[PDB]
Amino acid sequence: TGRDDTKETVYISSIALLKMLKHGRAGVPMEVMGLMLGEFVDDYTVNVVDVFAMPQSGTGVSVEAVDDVFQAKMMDMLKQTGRDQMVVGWYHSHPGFGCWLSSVDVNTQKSFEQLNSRAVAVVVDPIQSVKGKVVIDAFRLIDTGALINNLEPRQTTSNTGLLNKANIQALIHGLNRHYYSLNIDYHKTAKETKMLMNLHKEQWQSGLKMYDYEEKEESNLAATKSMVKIAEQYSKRIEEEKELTEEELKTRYVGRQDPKKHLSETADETLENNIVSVLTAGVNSVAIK
Amino acid sequence: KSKSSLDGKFSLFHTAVSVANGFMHAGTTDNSFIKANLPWLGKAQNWAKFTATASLGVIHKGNLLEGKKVMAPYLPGSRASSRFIKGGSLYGLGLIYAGFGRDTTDYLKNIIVENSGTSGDEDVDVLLHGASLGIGLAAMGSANIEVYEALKEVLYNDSATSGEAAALGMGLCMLGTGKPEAIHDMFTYSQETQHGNITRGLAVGLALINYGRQELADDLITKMLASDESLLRYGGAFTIALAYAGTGNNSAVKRLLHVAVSDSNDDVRRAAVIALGFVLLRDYTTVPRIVQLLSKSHNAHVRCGTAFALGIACAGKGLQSAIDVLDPLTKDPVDFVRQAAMIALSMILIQQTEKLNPQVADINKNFLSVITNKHQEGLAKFGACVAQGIMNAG
Amino acid sequence: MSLQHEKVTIAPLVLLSALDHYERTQTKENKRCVGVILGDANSSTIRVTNSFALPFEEDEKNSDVWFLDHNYIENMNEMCKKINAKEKLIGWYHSGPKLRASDLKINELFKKYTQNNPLLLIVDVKQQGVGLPTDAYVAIEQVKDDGTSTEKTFLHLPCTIEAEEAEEIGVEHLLRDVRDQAAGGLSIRLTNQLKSLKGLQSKLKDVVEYLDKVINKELPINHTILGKLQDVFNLLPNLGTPDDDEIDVENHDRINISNNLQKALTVKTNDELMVIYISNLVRSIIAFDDLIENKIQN
Amino acid sequence: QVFDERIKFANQLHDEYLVSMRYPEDKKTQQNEK
Repeated sequence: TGRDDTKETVYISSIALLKMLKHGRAGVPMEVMGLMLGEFVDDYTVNVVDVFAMPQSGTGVSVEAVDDVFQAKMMDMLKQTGRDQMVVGWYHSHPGFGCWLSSVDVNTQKSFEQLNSRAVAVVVDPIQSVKGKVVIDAFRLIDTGALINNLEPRQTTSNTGLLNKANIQALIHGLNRHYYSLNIDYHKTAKETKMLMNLHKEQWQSGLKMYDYEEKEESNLAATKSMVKIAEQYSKRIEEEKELTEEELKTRYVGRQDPKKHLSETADETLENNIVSVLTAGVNSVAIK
Repeated sequence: KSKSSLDGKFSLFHTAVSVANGFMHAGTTDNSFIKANLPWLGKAQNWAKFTATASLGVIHKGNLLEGKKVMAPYLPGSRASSRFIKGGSLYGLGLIYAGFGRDTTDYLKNIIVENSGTSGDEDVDVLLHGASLGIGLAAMGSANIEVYEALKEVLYNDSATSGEAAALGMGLCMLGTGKPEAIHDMFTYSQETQHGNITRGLAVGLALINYGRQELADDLITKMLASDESLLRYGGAFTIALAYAGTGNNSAVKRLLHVAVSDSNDDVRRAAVIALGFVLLRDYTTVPRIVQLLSKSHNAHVRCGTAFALGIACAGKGLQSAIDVLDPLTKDPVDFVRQAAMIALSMILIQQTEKLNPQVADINKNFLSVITNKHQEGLAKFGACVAQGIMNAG
Repeated sequence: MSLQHEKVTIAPLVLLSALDHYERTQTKENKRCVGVILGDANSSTIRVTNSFALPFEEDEKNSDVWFLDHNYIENMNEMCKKINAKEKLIGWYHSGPKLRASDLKINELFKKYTQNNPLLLIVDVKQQGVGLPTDAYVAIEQVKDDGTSTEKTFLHLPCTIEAEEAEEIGVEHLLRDVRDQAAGGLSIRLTNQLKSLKGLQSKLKDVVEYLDKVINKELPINHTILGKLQDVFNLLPNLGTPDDDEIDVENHDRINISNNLQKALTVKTNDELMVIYISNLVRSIIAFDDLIENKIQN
Repeated sequence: QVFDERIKFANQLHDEYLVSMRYPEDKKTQQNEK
């Protein structure tokens, strides 16, 4: 009827996100799956608190993999922890392809839609991802009656939506036919953030720790003496500096293998090391005595 | 030409033409086109229909004689096709009756106090959405506190759909009071509510309510930008915009450059750049200098916000400096950078002859090219369409 | 059982997860949660892969009284192995905030399941310190003569971490930060050094007040501790020693190398200045001529 | 003490260079050129 049928923006929490990465990378290249527990609010805000994982089966994600025995047993235990909730979709991984549902996954999805009408399938590709930001897309089936009569604009209302074009026409068509990709956003807490952030309990020790001293002497001689040799090469470099066009010099007489860059690198690397060394030793001496 | 290229079945392609049609015929009756191309109007559905029925009131801004009569079929209680017609009818009624709206306020209120107790199906939700946009318009600037309380009950009754409308609705009614009571409730309830749309409403609402406050608004701004939520920071930006409106300020600019650089959430980055436009309409030739630097920024959001700043800023007489900033941006590949640019161009060069300056002519031609091309994506097509209708103010 | 516990590395997921579990059971107000820690061990390196909550009831009155449903742990576990054989029951997490002697009763029950000494992982949920709020303790049983005959005790082991590659890209993807625990560049390491000092200062304070309590509130004298403080003072550096002179000489070499490195870099910058300037001299000649031609074109 | 003077003189020369380098290049870039 008037039902907007606004497609799900998936607010996947920070905890859910890490768990799925972990599950998926280990199964590489076979497809891994398990279900998403959550709550659905509004008409488009599906909040995924957490996921639980299905044992990997030989079938590469299929309706068969949905086993009623495993499910009952896992859910009854989560009841005791109060961590039982509604099934708001299923995750899976295509790790050997870019994000998109094939036919087999479409049947998997179809059984999911009867279960729950706003079931999503969120494809985590966790290695081929063209961006540093893990390329993840969310899909939901859209029924053929609605598509043919071009009710598809009606499904995209109240969502800016998200652009997935890397397979051009094919990609677009597939996406539409499946469901339509929507923004994935991360709800994190500042309790969670702080935990991730600290990652070194031996900070207090290690900065007062100074390296055994036989190694410092050794290093300083190496560094000076080595720069004598890259200075000879420096001299060669500036014999030239006459060819027309800086770029032409780099091609014609093979100006790369650039002494300038190695002396600058080396000098700075050694410089900072010595700043810390003088500071640490000097601090220790006074604090402790 | 716009009608022929752009098809009715798509919600978006219908919206563009319809708002733009209203603009062309704005300030006086003329539904002749609407009648000829009536089949086209009907193909709309969902929120695009809500737009179409609201567009009648754009056309009919002013006219109070036929004001109620013409919207009379479409009003709820009377036959209608759908729930959207019924909701947007109250919204269009308020446009027409705006600025003498004392009467309509009496009418529309009855429907809000009706539905505040309980709400049924979706039909009532879309009705009540439309009702709260209506009241805002009819009561604008009247700052009636008995109305403020009613609206508040729409939020607690918690149909998610009507929640967006009520939030905006408050700020339109209450403009400028900075009523200390209101500010506290709205801030607490944004945390508590989880539905995106209600929070998005109140964020803007907290900004609107402190207007003309200036240095007394100083308190509101700091707290909103300091929140973890991206949503309250989005409203945060505009707290600066509305309170310090109309007077250049050294304080106001600095806070805003800082926000646009220091915050990663991309919507907020756009919102602070927009904000600059309003504050500096006092010396409008300073706007081209302020945003010159930020237009370099490669964050796309910052860029779309740059266009809008000048749009707001130079809205009377055209300024040559402003146009140089926007000429690279008409050509940017990012789809909504272009949309804000073209839109922005029409609001500056409104009511300027094409004979006195050749550049206004060229800019009209450019819009028409985008529209014919199908190589172009729809979001530019919408941006072009909306722009022409502002220029020719119908 | 095993001595193989000599380092503990913990996945970022374990630390994250335990903290979440604490509030999804709603145990708060100084109520413990115990959950099972699943992962690899039987190795010097312990790698805690994951964790799961266990139903838990805490009673403050008697610390002889507690609920832990035994049969639950074991069922839940065996399904987890079929997904991944990597996970074994390697112990249990405790929510802190502190070591207890009431942790020992819980310890015994879990030791039936285990083939290694259970790891007792204290994820403190008060999130204190500039370091991790996570201490690692493995139950050692050692024969010791101090009146007692055989002691069983919980011994600190250091904390470090390790992260899988996929999990690591996910951590940076969340953070807008470029991180500062990195021990990265020259800026970062100076920062860490200042942190290291502020860190030390606190630890020493806590020692001072322990001694106080023994001489004013009559905690029974524990000899072992004082023995160690005695050495701390015996192996203390001292001034007036020719040791100090050596360090001073050493310091002279290190300034000599800095001085030379800095001067090398003055050359490098001078070389840049000139280079860019040839490029400008060319640009002016071009610019004179271009202008002249533009006059013709106009 | 001897080295303190050496180092402080050196650092001052890097600062002078930075400030001077950018200025010329702006002037020619504004001017018409290929």
